[PDB]
Amino acid sequence: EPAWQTRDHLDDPVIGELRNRFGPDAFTVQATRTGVPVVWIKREQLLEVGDFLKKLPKPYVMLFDLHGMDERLRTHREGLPAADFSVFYHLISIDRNRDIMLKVALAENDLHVPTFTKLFPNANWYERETWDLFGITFDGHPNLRRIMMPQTWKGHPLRKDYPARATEFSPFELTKAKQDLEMEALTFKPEEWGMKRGTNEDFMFLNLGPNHPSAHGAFRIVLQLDGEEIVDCVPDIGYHHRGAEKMGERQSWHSYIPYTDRIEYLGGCVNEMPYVLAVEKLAGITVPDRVNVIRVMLSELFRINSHLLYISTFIQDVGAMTPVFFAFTDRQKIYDLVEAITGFRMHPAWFRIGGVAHDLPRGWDRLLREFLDWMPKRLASYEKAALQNTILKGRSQGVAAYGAKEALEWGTTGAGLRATGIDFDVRKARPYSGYENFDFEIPVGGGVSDCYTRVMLKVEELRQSLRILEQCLNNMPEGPFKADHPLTTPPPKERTLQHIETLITHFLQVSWGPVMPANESFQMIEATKGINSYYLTSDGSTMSYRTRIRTPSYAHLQQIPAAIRGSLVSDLIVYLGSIDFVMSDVDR
Amino acid sequence: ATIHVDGKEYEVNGADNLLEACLSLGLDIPYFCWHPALGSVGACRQCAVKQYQNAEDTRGRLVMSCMTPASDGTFISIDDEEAKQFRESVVEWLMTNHPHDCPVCEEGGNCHLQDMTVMTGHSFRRYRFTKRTHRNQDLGPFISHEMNRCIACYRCVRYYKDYAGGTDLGVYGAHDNVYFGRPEDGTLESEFSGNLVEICPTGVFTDKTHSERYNRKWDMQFAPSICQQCSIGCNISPGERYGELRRIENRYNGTVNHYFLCDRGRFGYGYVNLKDRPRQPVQRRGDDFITLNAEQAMQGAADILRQSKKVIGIGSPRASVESNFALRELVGEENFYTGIAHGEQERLQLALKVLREGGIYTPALREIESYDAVLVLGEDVTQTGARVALAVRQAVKGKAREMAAAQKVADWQIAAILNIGQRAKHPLFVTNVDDTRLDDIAAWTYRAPVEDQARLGFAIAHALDNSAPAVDGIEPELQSKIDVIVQALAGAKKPLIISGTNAGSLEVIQAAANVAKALKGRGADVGITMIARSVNSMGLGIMGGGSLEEALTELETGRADAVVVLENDLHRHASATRVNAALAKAPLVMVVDHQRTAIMENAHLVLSAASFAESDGTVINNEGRAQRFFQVYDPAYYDSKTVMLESWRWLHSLHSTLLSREVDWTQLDHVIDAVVAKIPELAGIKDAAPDATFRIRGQKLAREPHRYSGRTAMRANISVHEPRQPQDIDTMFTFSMEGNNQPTAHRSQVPFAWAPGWNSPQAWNKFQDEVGGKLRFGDPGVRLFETSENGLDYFTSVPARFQPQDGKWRIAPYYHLFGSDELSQRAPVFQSRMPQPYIKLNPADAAKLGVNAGTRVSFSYDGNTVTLPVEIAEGLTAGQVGLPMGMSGIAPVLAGAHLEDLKEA
Amino acid sequence: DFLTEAHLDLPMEFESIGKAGSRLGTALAMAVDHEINMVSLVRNLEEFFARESCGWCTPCRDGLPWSVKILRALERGEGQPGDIETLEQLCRFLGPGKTFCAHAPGAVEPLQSAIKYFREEFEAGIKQPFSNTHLINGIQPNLLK
Ligand code: SF4
Ligand code: SF4
Ligand code: SF4
Ligand code: SF4
Ligand code: FES
Ligand SMILES: [Ca+2]
Repeated sequence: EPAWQTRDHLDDPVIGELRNRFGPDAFTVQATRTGVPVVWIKREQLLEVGDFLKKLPKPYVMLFDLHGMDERLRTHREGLPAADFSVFYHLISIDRNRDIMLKVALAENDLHVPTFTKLFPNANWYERETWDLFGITFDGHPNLRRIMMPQTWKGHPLRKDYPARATEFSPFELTKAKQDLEMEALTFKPEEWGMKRGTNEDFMFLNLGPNHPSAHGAFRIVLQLDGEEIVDCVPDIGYHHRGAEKMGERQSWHSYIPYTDRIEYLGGCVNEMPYVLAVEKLAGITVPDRVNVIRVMLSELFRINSHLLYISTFIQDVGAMTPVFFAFTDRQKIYDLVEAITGFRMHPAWFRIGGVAHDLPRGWDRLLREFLDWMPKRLASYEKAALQNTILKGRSQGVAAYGAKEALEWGTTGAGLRATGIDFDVRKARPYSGYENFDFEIPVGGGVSDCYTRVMLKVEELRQSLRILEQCLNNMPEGPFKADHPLTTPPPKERTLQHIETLITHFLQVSWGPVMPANESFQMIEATKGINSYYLTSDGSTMSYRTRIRTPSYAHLQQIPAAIRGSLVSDLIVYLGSIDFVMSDVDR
Repeated sequence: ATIHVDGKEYEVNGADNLLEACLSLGLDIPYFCWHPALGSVGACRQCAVKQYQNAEDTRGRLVMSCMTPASDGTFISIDDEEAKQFRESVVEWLMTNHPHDCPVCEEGGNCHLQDMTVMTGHSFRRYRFTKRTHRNQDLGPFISHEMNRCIACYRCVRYYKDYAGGTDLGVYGAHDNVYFGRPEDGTLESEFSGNLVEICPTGVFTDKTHSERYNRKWDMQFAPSICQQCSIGCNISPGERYGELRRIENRYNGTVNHYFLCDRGRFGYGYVNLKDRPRQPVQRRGDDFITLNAEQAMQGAADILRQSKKVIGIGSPRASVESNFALRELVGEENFYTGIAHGEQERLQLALKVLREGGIYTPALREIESYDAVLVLGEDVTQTGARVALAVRQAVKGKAREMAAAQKVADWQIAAILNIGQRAKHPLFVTNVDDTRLDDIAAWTYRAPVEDQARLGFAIAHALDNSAPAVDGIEPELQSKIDVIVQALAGAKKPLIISGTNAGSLEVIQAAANVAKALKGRGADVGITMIARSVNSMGLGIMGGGSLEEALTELETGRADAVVVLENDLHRHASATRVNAALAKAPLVMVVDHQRTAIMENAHLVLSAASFAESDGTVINNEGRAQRFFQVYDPAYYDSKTVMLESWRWLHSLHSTLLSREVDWTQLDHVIDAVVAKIPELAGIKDAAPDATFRIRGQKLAREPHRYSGRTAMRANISVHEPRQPQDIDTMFTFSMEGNNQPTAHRSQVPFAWAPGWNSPQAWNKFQDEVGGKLRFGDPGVRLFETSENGLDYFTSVPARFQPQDGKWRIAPYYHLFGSDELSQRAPVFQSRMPQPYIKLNPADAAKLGVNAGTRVSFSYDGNTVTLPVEIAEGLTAGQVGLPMGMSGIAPVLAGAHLEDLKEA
Repeated sequence: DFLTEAHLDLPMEFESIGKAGSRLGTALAMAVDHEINMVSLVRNLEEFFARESCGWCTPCRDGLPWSVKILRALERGEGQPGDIETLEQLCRFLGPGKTFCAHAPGAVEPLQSAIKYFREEFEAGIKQPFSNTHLINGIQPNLLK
């Protein structure tokens, strides 16, 4: 049985436990290509099912995702409950290495679900984003305001009847918005943002944004302060919203790949991989081995690039401005190899449905060998220059520390989750893209996630990525760079240029789009900054019916208030430098 | 019937074959040679499914789903491995010889062969040998020929010969050298040869007029419109790119014009793209032609109209219901004049009275194909209402259909039906002044003047019913033919009588009404069809008004010092000298029009109105069905200086500026409400299409496909800043791809057909409830009237026989599909197709005048001597001269007029 | 279908020849000696059958010339791997019920019988490696394995 085969997952023990607890008629099991059991639960039993999953012998401890879907235009809904809208809850059990997708069906008039925040605190921002983009009200939410769009925004953009394209610009709207930007400091009310007891009169309100002098993006944090002590803080995000999901509903399966590049713009091919993997799951494509090793090579190269930039920016935020120049020279070496392979520096747009855009250029191994010889001495130099310095250690150790429980309840993944002592990497637990054929280690922490522990874990991850790159250079199969499937978009170019059936396939795939049959697919990968995921719903057309991108920087920014509570502003700056987030990843 | 496809049970129609039954269920089977309108032949061998004998069976057998009936308890599989392998192999065999031509082929992105190559999953070529090659032929100005792309699916020959009755397209050659085309280079003679570009699943037959300015299907902006070239009202999809009307595709209507248009509607659109059209309002001051915007034109016209003592309005059957009603509201009901002559209006009102008061059910265009005998009186259907002639051909083949059904032969087995019914056909009796294009299938043809055809009709009605008025003076041979017609009509279960206003005689319409009443009195299921002239002739007849002669009399007498002419050239309904004198005497002439007409040289004000591609409105076709047509594109999107509005918008704004001295343009639904509130006869036009607030789950209807391209570069040569998307406040459609065009959307107006995997016109199968039937949620268009409870009385006004008087010549009308409609001659592709302007002469009259064939003769009509070359017409009765109606210099009002001093120049 | 010398002791009935993997037909047998190359004989047969196609239906009309070209390539030793497999697939997909009439099953009967009984003559024509594509400068080919 192939990995893309449609499975109902009725042999999962979670289905049997749910049947024994709630009854055989309490839910509907859906057969998908997501790889996880999809269970449609009634709305009135949602909190009961969540509590039952939370109190399992090997419980589902992390709310991985929570969002909505507009099901009004979905023609192929066979074996599904009648739904105008739906809300899905993706929960991960690390102990079982399993996950379950609960789904709640809502009518068009009764668009309200009970809040999930009493079970999982990340449901705060997840439900705020669901309300902002779909208009679904969550009863019991502490403060259900818009998180992506401004508060004075009419309509909900991810609904099907909302126009995707840009409206006409008016200087009047900009000028009045400048007026509210002017009186926002004067007319600030903490009750709007969920804060309480604002201005006792021992607290002051501090706004860091909107523009920070850093490469992680532009955003605001409002802080309740007693002197230099932070008591309450909520981040103001949505300043980097690009409508990537709404764009996914109006681009074909092939023409959306450059938009998948700019989700985490320090990731590139790392961001391209889960999307093309989920599309290949929809298409029923098993890629050959050379495609797997090429994609692994480019993903590890871009992971090293992102980790180098993150370590450099953390060192610069500490105060040492020297190693960022040398590490950007190293990034220039990586960019030289990436320019040679894909033709571009930062957003290659090189992964394809079924393979990659071109074969590897003649001489890639030379550039890879020079880069692999160049890296370790520079890494040791950066280590001895800044990451073994006592001033950097005093600035970074013990700042914004959290344990395994806090990382599990807030959906923190990547360096922080492994620094809390939990060994969970997608490249080993749920392997993808032929990662089982590479010998590499997963670094883990002692059990407490400091800034320093996360930075050293990222350094060890860079070392392991260098090991993977060495294995890619030494052992590469000789064969096709595209699959032997009719849905490989585009087909190989020489056969397009001299065969007429291949020309027909190329013509209809680049113009109208490749036709993915109606199914739901899900791919979860380990990104450069945590765990990334693409959830793609196809209605049988040439475009995505629903593109849902889960990014870890959302969860990290939501964990920001729970970890910095009771600390200083400089601790907040060091924490922001030690998260490895981009605002495009948060806001997408 | 009960069938089981891939283990899933379905209920289908047992009289259908498995291919159309499974396509109606939403299942996908590739097919080439089968068509819903043409039946099954089993040629392309593409639709192979695996049939099993019973519920438990593992071997099966590859059967042909188009050739296999969907009987009760059938077991088939589509996704069987052997069936899929064979379908991919059939695609591969078709692709062995196919040219590497998709980038330079006009069927690219619209190709059924491309769709089925992709859908079978064939993308790898292992064939390494040569590909066969064919030379091409010149098929005329409309169809472009490329025989290399043929897959030998035999659709073209089957449609063109068996369905459309054409004789000049066939299949030649042998084993793999089969050639589909004409026996020699020449124009395709059929009036329905344009449907080959949709019948052909490949790019062998392509729209050449579209090919001149070619763009792909995904790049088109489509709208659901009504063809404006005669009164049949065929549903069309005009598609636009870069501010010009690019193509007319057939839009499916299961009640009117299901899969097929005629060549006048498909290739006569080129007047929209003419460069001499008015794009701005123009005011004539002395010798200068100054250009205004909309507001100053409205203010100036309102001021001058307010100073006038009486403003009259001359409508037209070209304009929609809303434009005519807005003109009627602006000038007043008693000052509104229909733009047609007195005789044309009298014939139109009589045909309307017969239709909506005669008690006989008038059929739709699809319903015509089920009648058992057809009598066409006076009307040249193929040149005036061509789609009715096609439906008459199908009704004639109905006898072979019945003969094959009597032998338990399935109705989709077209070859067996044609073999059983060899040459037996339902009776067709056509009367005209000469031979018609229906004569190859007609049981009898009567070449006689209009009075003699009316007398023949009155005699048929008297022989059917003795209470009908009798005709004295019938020859014994003509009486024998009369009783042959009467015996054929009386034995028919469903007789159909077709007449119209194009014969130029009231008595022909009266005789057809008498025949229909006599057949109704015998208990027969008689239907009556009346063919009008223009797109909204029925609408102008229902709304009514004075004739053009009364308007010219008011202008000449000085009682009217202001005339507003709406979408009328005024020369097809009256003499040019009289119109020019009356318009020159008027101190204000104001022409609201979208085509540069000859009456704008004396016009004081010209309003740049919109054509059907740039306007919304309602038109009433010949059967009395109200149909809404929608705007295709915004003319001001590309050229921002273009101020071209709807005619009803112009006239409503003029009425508002005349009354309240303020400008209000309108919304379209406001004008629709005004029409249905003030004219109860036109109250049914509200249900023709839903209002502008109609949504499909909250979103509008997309005009263009979702892969519409060039949004940030197509206007970049003017300005790099992208403009506002045009807002359509009038209708429910949006000028963007941000809309709904789902096949399952609860709507009736479909701008274009597209399904994922079905890019060709075969996506209409996805847009129908059953394949070849109606649309899923009904067809657009609502009949304005029901059939009457009681009929009329017999028309006792029997005319005398035609007497050829000396020194005078009766003008026999000759109509052409290319040349008689006013707007179609303006299309520059038609001048290569329109015939040379002739004059038809009987051999005895030509010998009496000493003129041969081809010599020039000069005749004076209304004191205007024009010369034409002589063509000898054998079937024309003596004492008559035949003139081509609607051409240059020959108005259609000249039908039945007398001609003086016809003499060789 | 071609029959070997082992089938020579069989009565000339419909059932007996039908049970041997052939047909009685017109019962006018034709004898092939050792001097006749089976590939050339089957090429002559298929050339007749391809040029006497009526052109109505796709498998015979567009698949018999493919078999003709394959057998012509095998005649001069220009056959490539996949040719005999293509001939066998053509024999399976031009059987009874797959074409509009019974001309193409009779066309592919000698080809499948000669491939069954004399495969060593068809394998002798496959000399050149398979090449459907030529090199295009600047585009690296997709080297399928
Ligand atoms: S007819 Fe179809 S397959 Fe052939 S060249 Fe044209 S678009 Fe391509
Ligand atoms: S010309 Fe077109 S319609 Fe005619 S047989 Fe060939 S592919 Fe079919
Ligand atoms: S029959 Fe009349 S309405 Fe129909 S396509 Fe022809 S001209 Fe247009
Ligand atoms: S199998 Fe028969 S029907 Fe088909 S093309 Fe060959 S000879 Fe004609
Ligand atoms: S569609 Fe049935 S054989 Fe052609
Ligand atoms: Ca409009």
